[PDB]
Amino acid sequence: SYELTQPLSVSVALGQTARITCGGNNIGIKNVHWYQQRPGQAPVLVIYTDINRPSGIPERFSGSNSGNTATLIISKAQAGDEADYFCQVWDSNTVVFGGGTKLTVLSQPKAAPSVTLFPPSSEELQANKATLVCLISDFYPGAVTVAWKADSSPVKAGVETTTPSKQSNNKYAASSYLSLTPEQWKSHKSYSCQVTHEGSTVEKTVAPTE
Amino acid sequence: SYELTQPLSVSVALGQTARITCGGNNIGIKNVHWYQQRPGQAPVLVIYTDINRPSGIPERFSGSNSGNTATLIISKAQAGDEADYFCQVWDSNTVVFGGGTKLTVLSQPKAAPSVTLFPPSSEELQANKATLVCLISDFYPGAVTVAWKADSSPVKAGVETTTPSKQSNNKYAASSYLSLTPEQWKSHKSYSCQVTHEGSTVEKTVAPT
Amino acid sequence: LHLGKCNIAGWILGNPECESLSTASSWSYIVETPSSDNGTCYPGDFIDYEELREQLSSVSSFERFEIFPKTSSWPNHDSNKGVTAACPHAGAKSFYKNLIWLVKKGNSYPKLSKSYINDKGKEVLVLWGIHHPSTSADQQSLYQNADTYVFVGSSRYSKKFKPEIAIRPKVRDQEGRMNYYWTLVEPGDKITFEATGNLVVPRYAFAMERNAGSGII
Amino acid sequence: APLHLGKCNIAGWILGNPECESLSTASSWSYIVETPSSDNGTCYPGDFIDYEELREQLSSVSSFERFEIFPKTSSWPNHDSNKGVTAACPHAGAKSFYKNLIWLVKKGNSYPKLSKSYINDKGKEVLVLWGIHHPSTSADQQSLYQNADTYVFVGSSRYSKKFKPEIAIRPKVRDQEGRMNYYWTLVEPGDKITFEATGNLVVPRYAFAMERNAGSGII
Amino acid sequence: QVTLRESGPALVKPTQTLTLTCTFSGFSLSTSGMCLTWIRRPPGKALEWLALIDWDDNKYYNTSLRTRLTISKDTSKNQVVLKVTDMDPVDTGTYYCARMLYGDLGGRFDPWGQGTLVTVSSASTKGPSVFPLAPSSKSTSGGTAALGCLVKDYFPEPVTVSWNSGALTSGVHTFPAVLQSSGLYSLSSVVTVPSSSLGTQTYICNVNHKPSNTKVDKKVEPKS
Amino acid sequence: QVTLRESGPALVKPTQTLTLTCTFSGFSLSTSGMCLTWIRRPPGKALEWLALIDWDDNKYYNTSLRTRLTISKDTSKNQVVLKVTDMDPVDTGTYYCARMLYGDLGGRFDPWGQGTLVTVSSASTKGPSVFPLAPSSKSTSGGTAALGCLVKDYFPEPVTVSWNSGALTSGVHTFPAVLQSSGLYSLSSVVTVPSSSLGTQTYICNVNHKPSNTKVDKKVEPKS
Ligand SMILES: *[C@@H]1O[C@H](CO)[C@@H](O[C@@H]2O[C@H](CO)[C@@H](O[C@H]3O[C@H](CO)[C@@H](O)[C@H](O)[C@@H]3O)[C@H](O)[C@H]2NC(C)=O)[C@H](O)[C@H]1NC(C)=O
Ligand SMILES: *[C@@H]1O[C@H](CO)[C@@H](O[C@@H]2O[C@H](CO)[C@@H](O)[C@H](O)[C@H]2NC(C)=O)[C@H](O)[C@H]1NC(C)=O
Ligand SMILES: *[C@@H]1O[C@H](CO)[C@@H](O)[C@H](O)[C@H]1NC(C)=O
Repeated sequence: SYELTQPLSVSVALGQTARITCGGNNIGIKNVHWYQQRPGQAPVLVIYTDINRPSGIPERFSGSNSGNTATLIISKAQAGDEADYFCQVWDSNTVVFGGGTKLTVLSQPKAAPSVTLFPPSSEELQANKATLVCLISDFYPGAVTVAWKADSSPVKAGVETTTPSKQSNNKYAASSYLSLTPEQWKSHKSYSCQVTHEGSTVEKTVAPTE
Repeated sequence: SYELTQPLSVSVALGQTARITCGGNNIGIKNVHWYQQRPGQAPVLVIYTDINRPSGIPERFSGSNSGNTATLIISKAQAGDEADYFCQVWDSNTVVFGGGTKLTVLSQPKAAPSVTLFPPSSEELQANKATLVCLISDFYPGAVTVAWKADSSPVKAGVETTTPSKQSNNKYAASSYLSLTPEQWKSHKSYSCQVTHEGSTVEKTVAPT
Repeated sequence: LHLGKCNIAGWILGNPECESLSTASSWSYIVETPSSDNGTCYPGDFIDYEELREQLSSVSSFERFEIFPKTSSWPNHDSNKGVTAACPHAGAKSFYKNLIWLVKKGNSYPKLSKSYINDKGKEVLVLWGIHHPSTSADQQSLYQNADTYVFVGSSRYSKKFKPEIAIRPKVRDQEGRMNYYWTLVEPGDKITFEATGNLVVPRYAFAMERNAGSGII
Repeated sequence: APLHLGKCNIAGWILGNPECESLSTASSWSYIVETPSSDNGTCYPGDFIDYEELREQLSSVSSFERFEIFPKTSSWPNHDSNKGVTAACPHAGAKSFYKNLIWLVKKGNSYPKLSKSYINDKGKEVLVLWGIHHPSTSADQQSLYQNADTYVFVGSSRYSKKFKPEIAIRPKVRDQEGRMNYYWTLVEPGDKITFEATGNLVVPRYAFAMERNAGSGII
Repeated sequence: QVTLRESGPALVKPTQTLTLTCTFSGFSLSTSGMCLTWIRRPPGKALEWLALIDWDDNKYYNTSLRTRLTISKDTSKNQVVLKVTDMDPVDTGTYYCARMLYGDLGGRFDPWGQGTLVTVSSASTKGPSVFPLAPSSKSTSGGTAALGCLVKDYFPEPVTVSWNSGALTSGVHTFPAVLQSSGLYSLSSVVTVPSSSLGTQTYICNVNHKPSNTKVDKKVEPKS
Repeated sequence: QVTLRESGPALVKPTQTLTLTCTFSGFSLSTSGMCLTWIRRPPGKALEWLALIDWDDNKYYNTSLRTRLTISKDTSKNQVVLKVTDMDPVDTGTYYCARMLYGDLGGRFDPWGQGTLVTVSSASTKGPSVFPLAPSSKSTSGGTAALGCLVKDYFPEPVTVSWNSGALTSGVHTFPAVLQSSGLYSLSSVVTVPSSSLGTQTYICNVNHKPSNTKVDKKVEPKS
């Protein structure tokens, strides 16, 4: 019935004030609540009935509501404020959510990824399997490319790489896997994982023996 | 204003049920209160808001209210119930009293009067005055007649007789005074007060001594 | 059923105009008038009216019974005085048929304590009220005690009531108020009333068996 | 001419119903004209106690001045005076409240015991008004005033009453299932009025020092 | 226990102002629903309401007599005052002070004071001459004797008579006064006492005519 | 404190019935204004409300999905159960349990449960294979060394990974899983530990794949 409307995304620079608008006909005379959902976490109530702030919510969170538009206001935007923000009301004795707004904080500083490469475990080799693990963490922005090398040859199939995800420290982490046969892993002199991030290259290499 | 209407008098036989009405336009939705005023005493609330009975009021007092008529019911009517009864409402920021109703209890038993008569005190004689006090009490009904006598001559000068009034035992008391000069008092052989009540006569006589 | 010019509250409480009716035993919905003249004759606010509106929307078995007989349930109090001008019936003061306005008996309003166990094999609807007098004079005149309380308690309900003495705006020649509450008593449960005044006790209850869904028209 | 209000009644005028102007206050008047049962009066649902008596006390007045008895910014440092807004009292589309009352809410997770007092130094009787909020559910009681079993007490030389709020779902009126009762009193000069509450109190922001006259009513 | 008392039987000249003071106890006027009222009853005449004051200092009046009535409560102590301007002889009667209980229950009066007699006349006051009535055992009595006091020629009413400063009440009968042709009042009060108590006990009648501020203690003893 | 716990990550086949159970504490569902609500979030879509139960046992449902939802309060055990029949692949997502506070404030959710992952698929459940990642020091800043665990080839999500039965959280980094081309999932968890502890302190990664009811404790010891 009642239709709440939000923008699909909002962007702000570090330290600036973010404003997320919730649209609705005569919404000012209705109790609007705001919820935040950080990447892969449970939602949290940041603002209830328009302007109220629960305990523990930082004071840079505020709200307003008049006419046809309610607003969530985040002053001094921090890297940890990036999340999805939803507005919700009670109309006709029903719950009504908004489409949600994706808040991206611009101007964040870049961070170089730390790369760790593990060779196939001796226990896995006994299972007639072999998996190379390339763990990449602590980088921003979340855009990296990964290349695998056999000696100095490119490795095509058997490569599984994740999309980067936000860490607790607001940086990104990624993982790439290379599945080999135990005979392939013992056949080549070395294997390498190449991680390119923002025009910088980090390559790590492992070799087989006890 | 708002009109409350009661009958002037209501009479009931002894031991029967009396009903005093209080008329008012749509008075059934109004809060009526009844007050009893026995002769010589202050009013007392006997029934408030239509039906309720305060403490100490005897159980024979009851009340009803409906339509255009409020009513005060006194079952087993007793002689002590002879009084004036007033209905009252608080309406439009104004008290409103009814005209009142004198309730009489018919068929009350008769009582013979006790007649006490005092001669003029020595001190009043010294004041060149002399008065005879004839005291009549404990009789019913209220009607009595008093006749004074000098020796045997029936006097008619200097006599003041009260109107009999209800005393606390629901009977009547009265008094009569004969004003004389000291010379008149000592002149005659005696003086008599003669009270007639319900065909019977009591006579008492004092003498200058 | 269809209840003419009465509302749910006045019908379940039993307003003098809605009147003691034979009524049916089962219904699926209820037809009300948008605005009804005879609701709550004494001024007040019916608590959880919307909750009770939906519980009574669809009923398969409905039987009213005298939970607390007017004659013998209240020996220590006065059960034959609780009438008001706000609830008139044919030119005279009256009251709800299912509720009794208990008043003191002489110069004493002893502590009230009455209980009822649900032996009807189905949930029973009980309703009562707390009178908030207009002035301290009415508090002393009605219930003698100045500082009173009401406690209604079952295994599924528990609340204490503290009446407030105040002069509300005059409505139907009343400056006091009277709220009305209600609870359902599961079979086997025991509802218990405990008060020292201001209690409008129940006279008639309603053993019922509800159904799912339905509303009001 | 005396007073005149128009769209509002005395209740909406004395309380500060945001739809009636609160500042068109003539210093004196002999009688009052208004619409008694008005659209804009007590916007949040409830009952105005002793309302008919207050009308007579305000019918004929020789001197009438309003003043901030409890400054909003400084009188309540341990409570929240900026969150007290409701949809039942709307203004320019947003929610609002009475201009002369402040709906106090807990500050964080605490509603410490409130105790505020004022001494009458205006040289005349001061009209003081305050409200008592009755939430609809115990969840509202914990969200607004934190504490569960609260009480309000207002004391003076000429008045004394303790308020126990009742938490109950009253029928939805102006989008509110809770109620709020409004009270008032007159403080003689030199007398001290005291407020003592652990919740549910709608504190006064503006009082009215006044000098009354004899007679008059309402038209 | 509630107590309502009026302020002295009065004699008021025509066109003068009557002032009645009601002192009360057992309850407070500031209590919600408490009022104090003056209600008079003239000879003949139904009950007539005058003025009322409630717990909030509001004042209501007999609208037919509004211009003459003024009711107020003493800021000090529990007292109420009623002022009635230019009194007429028709304003003669008993004036009662009564508490009125107000509520949605109706507006009723309980309790009532004992009432005070107000007499509007130009005749001026006159103290009473008190003569003893020597004890007697002839009319009525048994082992008892009857002594009394003659209260003669006073105006206006009433006079209050007691015996032994109120220590003697059993067997006392004060008769209603007679209005003599002179326009004055006269009454008699008697008491039946054991005939063996004459000589062994002193009997004093206490007459008090407050309008003249005359109070007499007449010693009644047997004439030897 | 107030607590809401959802009941176990579930793999449901298409057209089967999902049954979720929320357990709560720190408050009573019978207190006025207390409700319990099921809210889900499909991947790539906003929060969608499912059902609600209030202190008066009244039940409210997403009108669009009313025919499939069934909410109830299990008596005695402080548990509300959600039944969703005809589960389809679009019903995949995280299902949250949230207390809703109702009053004149306007009905809001606080707190939320941490959510349970519900997967609707016809595929077969597969427990993971766990391989130790022996410690190396090529990328650890101090004496510290990096040892880990490879949780490979399981379906569906999720798995939990702890170290030393939870007695080790400092320096632990569990990377999100990879959806392999085979349709299965794989993830790794590493922990940076001091080098001196190597050989003298046992490090055991604890893997638990609830959907397959499989739990593997893997001791990661250094290469020798
Ligand atoms: C307000 O005070 C009034 C007196 O100033 C009083 O008026 C009295 O009312 C009666 C009628 O009830 C008047 O007249 C009646 O005279 C004989 C008397 O028995 C009746 O039979 C007649 O019907 C006639 O109506 C009195 O004369 C009058 N009292 C006076 C003049 O002293 C009002 O009753 C008072 N109002 C209230 C509410 O008490
Ligand atoms: C009730 O459930 C339905 C799904 O059956 C929801 O409807 C869709 O909700 C998503 C948001 O996750 C929207 O992107 C779609 O456009 C909705 N489709 C339709 C046809 O409405 C619905 O939102 C749920 N109700 C609430 C209050 O969330
Ligand atoms: C004033 O009245 C209007 C209708 O005339 C109503 O919509 C509004 O809510 C009222 N506001 C207040 C503050 O009373």
